[PDB]
Amino acid sequence: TTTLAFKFKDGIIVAVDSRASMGSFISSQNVEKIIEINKNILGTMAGGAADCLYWEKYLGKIIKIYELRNNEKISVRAASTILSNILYQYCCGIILSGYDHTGFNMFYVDDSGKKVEGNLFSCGSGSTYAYSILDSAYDYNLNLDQAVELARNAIYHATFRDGGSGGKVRVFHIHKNGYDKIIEGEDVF
Amino acid sequence: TTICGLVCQNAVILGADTRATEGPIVADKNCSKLHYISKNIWCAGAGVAGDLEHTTLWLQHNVELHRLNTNTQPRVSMCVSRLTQELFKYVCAIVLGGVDVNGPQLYGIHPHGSSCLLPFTALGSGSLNAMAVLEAKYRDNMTIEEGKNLVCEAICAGIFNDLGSGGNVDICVITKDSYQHIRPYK
Amino acid sequence: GCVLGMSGSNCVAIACDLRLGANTFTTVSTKFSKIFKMNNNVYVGLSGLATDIQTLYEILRYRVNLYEVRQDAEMDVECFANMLSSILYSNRFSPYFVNPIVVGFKYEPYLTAYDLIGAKCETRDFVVNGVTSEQLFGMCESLYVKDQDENGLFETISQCLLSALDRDCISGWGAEVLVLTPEKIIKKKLK
Amino acid sequence: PYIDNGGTVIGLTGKDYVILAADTRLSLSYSIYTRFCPKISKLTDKCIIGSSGMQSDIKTLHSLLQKKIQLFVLEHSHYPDIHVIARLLCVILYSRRFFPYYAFNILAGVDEKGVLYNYDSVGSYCEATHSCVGSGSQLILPILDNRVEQKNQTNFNLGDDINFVKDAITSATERDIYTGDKTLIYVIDKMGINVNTLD
Amino acid sequence: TTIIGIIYDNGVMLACDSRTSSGTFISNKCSRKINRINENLYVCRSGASAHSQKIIEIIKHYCVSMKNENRKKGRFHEGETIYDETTYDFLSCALIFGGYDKIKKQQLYAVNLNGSIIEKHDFAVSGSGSIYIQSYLQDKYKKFMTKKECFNLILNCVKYAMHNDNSSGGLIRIVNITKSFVEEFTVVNTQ
Amino acid sequence: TTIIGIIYDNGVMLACDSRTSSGTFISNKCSRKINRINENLYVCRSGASAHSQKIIEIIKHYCVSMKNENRKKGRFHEGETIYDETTYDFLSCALIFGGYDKIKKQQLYAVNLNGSIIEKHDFAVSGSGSIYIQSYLQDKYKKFMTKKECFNLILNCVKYAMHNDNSSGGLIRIVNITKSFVEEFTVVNTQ
Amino acid sequence: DTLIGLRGNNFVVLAADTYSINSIIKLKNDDNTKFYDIHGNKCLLLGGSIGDRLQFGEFIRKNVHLYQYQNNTDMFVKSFAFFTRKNLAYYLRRNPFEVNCLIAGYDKKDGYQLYWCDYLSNMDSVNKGAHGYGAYLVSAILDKYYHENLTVDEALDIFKLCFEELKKRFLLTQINYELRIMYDNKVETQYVTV
Amino acid sequence: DTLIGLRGNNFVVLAADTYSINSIIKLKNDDNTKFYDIHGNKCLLLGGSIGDRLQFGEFIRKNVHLYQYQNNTDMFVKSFAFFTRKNLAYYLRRNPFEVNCLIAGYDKKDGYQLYWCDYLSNMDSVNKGAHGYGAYLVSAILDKYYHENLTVDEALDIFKLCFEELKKRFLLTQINYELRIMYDNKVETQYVTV
Amino acid sequence: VVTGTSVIAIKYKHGIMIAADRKASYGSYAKFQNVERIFKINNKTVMGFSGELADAQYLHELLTRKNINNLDMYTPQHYHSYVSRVFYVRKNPLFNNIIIAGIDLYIGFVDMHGTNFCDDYITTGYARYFALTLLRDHYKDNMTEEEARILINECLRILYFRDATSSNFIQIVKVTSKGVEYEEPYI
Amino acid sequence: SFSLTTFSPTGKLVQIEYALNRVSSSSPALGIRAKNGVIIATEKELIEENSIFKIQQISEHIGIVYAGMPGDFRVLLKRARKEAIRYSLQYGSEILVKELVKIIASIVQEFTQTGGVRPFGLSLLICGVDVYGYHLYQIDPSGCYFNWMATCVGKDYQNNMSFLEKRYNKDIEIEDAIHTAILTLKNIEIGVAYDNKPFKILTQNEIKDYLI
Ligand SMILES: */C(=C\S(C)(=O)=O)[C@H](Cc1c[nH]c2ccccc12)NC(=O)[C@H](CC(C)C)NC(=O)[C@H](Cc1c[nH]c2ccccc12)NC(=O)CN1CCOCC1
Repeated sequence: TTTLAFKFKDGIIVAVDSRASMGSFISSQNVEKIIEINKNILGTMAGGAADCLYWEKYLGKIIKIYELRNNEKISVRAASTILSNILYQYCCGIILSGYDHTGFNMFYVDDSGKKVEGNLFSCGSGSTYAYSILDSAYDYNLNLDQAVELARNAIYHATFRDGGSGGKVRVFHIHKNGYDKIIEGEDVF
Repeated sequence: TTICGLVCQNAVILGADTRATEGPIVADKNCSKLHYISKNIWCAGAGVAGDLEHTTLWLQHNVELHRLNTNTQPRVSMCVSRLTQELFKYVCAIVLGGVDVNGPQLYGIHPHGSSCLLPFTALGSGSLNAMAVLEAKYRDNMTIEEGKNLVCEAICAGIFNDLGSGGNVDICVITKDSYQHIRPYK
Repeated sequence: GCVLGMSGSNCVAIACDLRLGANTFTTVSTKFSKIFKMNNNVYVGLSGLATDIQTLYEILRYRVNLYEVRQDAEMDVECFANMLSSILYSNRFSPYFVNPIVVGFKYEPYLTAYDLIGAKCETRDFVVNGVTSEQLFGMCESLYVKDQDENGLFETISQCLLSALDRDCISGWGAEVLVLTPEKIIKKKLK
Repeated sequence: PYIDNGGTVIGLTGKDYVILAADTRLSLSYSIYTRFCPKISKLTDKCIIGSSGMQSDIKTLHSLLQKKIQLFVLEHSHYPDIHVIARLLCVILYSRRFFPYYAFNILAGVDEKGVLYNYDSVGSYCEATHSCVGSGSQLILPILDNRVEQKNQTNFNLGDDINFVKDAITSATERDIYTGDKTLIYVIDKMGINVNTLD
Repeated sequence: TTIIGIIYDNGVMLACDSRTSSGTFISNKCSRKINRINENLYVCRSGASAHSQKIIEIIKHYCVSMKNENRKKGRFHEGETIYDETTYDFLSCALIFGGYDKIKKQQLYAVNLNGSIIEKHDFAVSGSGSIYIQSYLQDKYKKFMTKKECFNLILNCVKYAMHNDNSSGGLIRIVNITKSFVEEFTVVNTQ
Repeated sequence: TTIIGIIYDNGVMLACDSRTSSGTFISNKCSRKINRINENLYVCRSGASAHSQKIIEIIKHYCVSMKNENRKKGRFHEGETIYDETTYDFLSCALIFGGYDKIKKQQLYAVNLNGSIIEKHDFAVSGSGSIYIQSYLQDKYKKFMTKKECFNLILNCVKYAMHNDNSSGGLIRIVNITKSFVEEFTVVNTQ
Repeated sequence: DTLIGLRGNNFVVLAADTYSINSIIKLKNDDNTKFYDIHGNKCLLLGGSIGDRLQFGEFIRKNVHLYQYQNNTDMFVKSFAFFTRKNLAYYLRRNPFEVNCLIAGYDKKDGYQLYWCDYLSNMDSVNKGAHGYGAYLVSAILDKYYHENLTVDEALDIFKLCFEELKKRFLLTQINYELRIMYDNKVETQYVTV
Repeated sequence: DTLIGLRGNNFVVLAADTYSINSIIKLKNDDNTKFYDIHGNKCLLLGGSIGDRLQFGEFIRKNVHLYQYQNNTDMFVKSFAFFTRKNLAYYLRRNPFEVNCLIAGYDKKDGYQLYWCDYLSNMDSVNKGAHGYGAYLVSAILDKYYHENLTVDEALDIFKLCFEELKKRFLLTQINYELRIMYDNKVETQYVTV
Repeated sequence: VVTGTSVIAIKYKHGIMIAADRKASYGSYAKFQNVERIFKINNKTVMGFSGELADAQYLHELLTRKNINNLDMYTPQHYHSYVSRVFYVRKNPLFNNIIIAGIDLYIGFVDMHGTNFCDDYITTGYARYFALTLLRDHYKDNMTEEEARILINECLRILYFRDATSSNFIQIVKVTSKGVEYEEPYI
Repeated sequence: SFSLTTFSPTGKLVQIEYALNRVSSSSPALGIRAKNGVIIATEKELIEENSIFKIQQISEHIGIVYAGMPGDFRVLLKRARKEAIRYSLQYGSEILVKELVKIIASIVQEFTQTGGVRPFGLSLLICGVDVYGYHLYQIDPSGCYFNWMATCVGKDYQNNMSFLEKRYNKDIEIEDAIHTAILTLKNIEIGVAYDNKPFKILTQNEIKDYLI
């Protein structure tokens, strides 16, 4: 697949290809890879669909009981670290995104259980391609107009250049509150 | 691929399936597993189609050319020597029925090149499924009409009973005087 | 690799994907064109590995031009096709894969499809070698009507393409569809 | 520990219904076992399920999930939503990923409009407008693509739709060797779940 | 499967059962494992059918080349040695040389996978079913037996070998290589 | 190597040759392949020596536990079945149960690599040298034989098996499990 | 290790890397000449192993210089690409050289031409292309910022993009990139290009 | 990927790389924190895979912070090295982590200390050491220009040597190298160090 | 490693035939020319195995020990489902193609994987090719005993000649309303 | 080796001219090309002559006659047939008669040039059929294959070369062409490729069928 995330001024944002092909054949393009956990944090799966879905739901549980336990919202580094601590036992890499600090933190947890913090992670097969656009076209923080065009753009080139990912676009700017939601079909013009 | 052929009271009668397959999906609704090596001798190969079209071409022309080069009708056993020698040099079974100075001879030819004269024969996936019905009802010196109905029966059984075999049938009565083909036995 | 060949009342149609992606299906190219013209009434659509495609169409270019000049008649499709089967069979190794499709009037339309060893199917109707072939036989088996005008047959073959390309990751952009009649040839690009 | 069989079970959500058809024929590598096998099971209520993997895993998996829906409904006095069913499936399946079930699987249900869950062997479940699995899937999906969806060019009358299913499968027997000539076809209109032995 | 041979009071008496089981499923039952390399000498064979049959034809035409190049019929020892040197050059078959020769009226050579020993005052047995009969037959052995008496030993030893060896065949053929002229024998079956 | 057993007019008569060839070199010649699991029943064994001997001791003490837990001597069928279920659980040996039982005065069980069949009106033979004698012995068979008469069959069949099987031993031991009381027999050798 | 080429009506420009790693773990040998000027107006950008691209590059160099010293006409660049095609493909699958190549050239009729080719003898005419592991990086840029009608120098800014991109996020590759620049009259190198 | 550490009477200084390659072909992730300050006066420089050095580094971090929150005394750095020794070695040969480490620290008796260790639990006290493929490069410099009595800053010039060396002739590694600098009072980072 | 190449079973309204030969080849060659592969779990139920022997007697003792506790009575269906459940437990194994059959009438097959099903006629092992299709050819419901047994005898006739490993003589069982009958006679 | 033929001062190859003289010195055969068929004939005691005809079947279509040395005809006919077969293996269809005439012409060429061999001693006629039409090509020893509506090859054909035209006047039908052939030719042999592609020699009884 193909997942993208980066933080401009107004928040962290999340973008993705909805295609989910089992081999050369396409099982589905309706598939949703973006998942919410805590009301403010969310993650994107990349790689295998079943294991990634499992670990996301599992994360939702552990986070949920924690959130019930302290009666509050946990910091994003926590939710990263739990997967870093469980995955190391064994899958598929993932990206996390959320708000605890005045800036939204971003993370990326490898199937190796490697954890990484940073500003513009991307993953999935086509990661490299948008991943060029992310500094050639985003060396620094910008605007929501600039950003939704940016992610829609970088996803489009990760859609054209990679046969392993495509389908619909689905960008999700995150407000300090929760998040927004946007979905698109083909946009070659 | 079933291929069943059987001797009658004066003529070999060959019959065969007509459906190529790539292994999973079928890759043809029809094919020719009853090649005509000569007017009074045919081959019915089973196996890889490629190797079959090859050696049957080379065989047909070795036999037609040799017939041009000599008086005698290319008596059936020479085809068997040529084919078996070719396969021996090295994947495709064959079943060949011809009629000549001897009897209506019929042969079966294994992928390693082994030859055997046979009263009745089958090869391919359907072979088992054809050996079942074929052997049960066989009798030497059947009326050729009995060949006409039987060989279609054993073919239909070796069709319905395999995933790898199916489609329309075709049958022919290789009389020494003449082949009598029909494109769809079904 | 993705190739089609519908047949018509007074026509034949041939089509393809135009992508020649590399390993992990990254699209290294989108203008690649497997269809070729060996003759005004004879076409071949190659598929499978692209190296073997250019080498093969190249050798046909050779031996067919050689025969047409050596013997004045434009080559009949049965000749080009049986000879083609003869060509691949000499060595499996030469094409690690290739799946030729041969098409054209002979003015009865002639549609045949070789296997990479030279196994061959001389069909009376459509045949569809290609990496996306299952989707092809799947759509075209039921969509097909015996005989049609070149445009309805065009939208037909186009619906088999438009359908198949969206199920396969390796299927290309575009469509080099190529309806033809003995006196005319109509290529088009569909998106 | 896995054998391939072609249960070619397909799902298809109508505007007020869901339709689940499957060839009945069982087969070894190239030989037919039974001419007639149940490749589809009925989940206890308003939903049903199909699969096409090896038959031991089909049967034991349907058994298990049936035991779970029956236990759940008896413990909670409440017939499960379709979602808890498919979700439970992701659960059961992933719980054994290190030694996976070979049964790729399909769910069809109604929420009260056929909510659906086709998916991979390890529970990577998805909803869909339509579904196919078994060796007959890759062939039929384009036929199902166009008849209903028109992404590059009224689609669910019950008659027209059962027709699309019919022609799709009947064509599928032709191009595929594993697909069998017989078919069951279920129809989960909100009243109840019809069965058809059309072939 | 089984191939056997015991010399009666004068000549050889060879035997075999036909089955030609193929892949642990019988394919060409009632074949002819025993052979006419010539009237003077017959050559039982077992192992792979293809390699054996080709080798059989090959030694045949060497035998005829030798047969007419010198008008005397070739000694069977030479048939043995040419089969020795031939199969030496992989190819694989095991086999039994019996026959009449004015030089040595009755012998019985036995070629292994590669190299060939004799048994002038003995018997030769080979194949999967051999192993049952090596011990049984080498008990009943006595050199005085006439064909009426040794026909029994051949017949029975075949029957026991066939009883408890799955590869071993049904109908059996035997040849009574008489010291004198013609030596013919007809197919027969028991159980 | 060889282990055999034929029931005479009443009781069993088991036999074996000792050699215990080790790595195709004889190591412990004149051992004792036949065993006393008990006076009522004796148990020939062949295969790997170690696995067999351990299994032998194990079934021994089950036999004695059963022997005293119920003062009647254990039926040999039960010795057979416990060896069945035991070796089922890799471990590997083949073996022969003979003995006397008031329930069934003479039987002869035969355990394969894993699962065990009987031969009430027959004989049991096993080992590398078995295969020579299956056919020879199953000819000479008749149920009427007394020990004076069947002692010969045992003796000879051992001698033939030992003749033409390299693993097969020299000195041989036999037991005449008489229907009545004691059944002893002494080591003996021929060739 | 990264190779890049870009055609337009005003230009063919072949940017490419200069490094040459003895050991894959380290770029011990530097400033290597990946290019091979094979024509008055056709350069060849080879890649992979240094020994394959050297043997093969010198080889093609000779067969073309021979062909031109022979017949009066210069080798038309598509004939050059296809000849390299036949040569690279000539090897049985057991033997082809591990050599990624960008033919680039000029024509008296067809003007500027570009041919992307592969270790396998796969080849196509394109408006831009890349080789090495870096193909994945620059291509989303080269696709993105491409003008079909662009002046050559803003393309040179596009290679500045590509390069600063490969530095930041790849096998870091900071040293200056030579790049022959086609013109109606001549090629025009820039070894200093950073 | 390259790790370096150097002890003297006036200093322990752990220079190290900041890159972190997702794919071995590319350093897609940057500025990583290889160091782990585990003590008031003992840093741990881990390397290899990011996930092993992270799990293990956090692990050792906790066992030491636990040990110190427990007994009054701080963990003496050799006890720290040996404890890391026992932990890394605890794994059966089937399981040890792929983790190269440089313990470095200060002592109330033994003053500055340094412990070079390996993926295999091999370990020794040394005056200088290195990890990664770059070990082969800087070590001939570190050996060469070393003063046993040197002031800390000329050592910092020695790491400038080592670094400009690894840039020129290795997996090019230009980005700034963080490096904790021991003092009698405290550690002293320099993320800006290029 | 003893193996039994084939078993078949067929039914008609007045009862259900089920037969096999008694050979038990110990690899390349026959060991037990008189093995008993058909086995009687219940007065209205039997199991017939065609694979490796030891596993078959194992499952034999298992099904019996499983039975005596329940000896309404254990139905052939419950016996079959217990059987398949055992194979599939073992799998995650035993080599057989055991079929359960008995009584209205019930035949069920089980492949080695615990794959299993139910049909009017079931054949097992080498028979499937060399008998089943033929027995698929002439099978009809309400065959009388003469029709049915002459039919299975035609099938075993084709089989002994085509199967590589068969015995000349057939242990045979028919289940009737009166009770299961294991015919002694062999052919 | 050595081309035994070499050029004259006068420019001619004398040897091939000799072979021309031998063909001229050898036995007659006719060819006539009906609008809907082609007929070729020739003037052919212990000897059972029934085995011996100058006529020969190269394919179901093509048939030939030589004039010169019979063994030379034998080997040319052999290579020729092996070429019709080599072609029908190389492609899926029957050889065009013109193509086979070209390959025979090259085979005849080589020996006329290639070292160490005596040039072929005979002319050839090659009636045939193709999708183009019913054909008749004579092949010269030089390699000079040539189209003919009719032809002659053997002794005393100077006067005899000019009887053949009359069938084209109004006898283009085969049955009337027969008289043109035999009466021009006035033992004997006749092979005819008719409206059907296959050709077959007329028996002496059918030779008496036209003798009346
Ligand atoms: C018998 C099947 S079987 C399992 O019983 O032996 C048939 C015999 C057959 C099929 N067609 C003809 C024509 C004339 C004579 C005999 C014929 N053979 C097969 O089913 C093949 C299966 C092999 C593995 C046993 N099928 C094939 O070989 C494929 C045929 C094919 C593929 N694409 C096509 C397009 C049009 C027409 C036919 C085809 N092709 C391959 O298997 C590819 N191979 C791979 C290795 O060998 C050479 C090419």
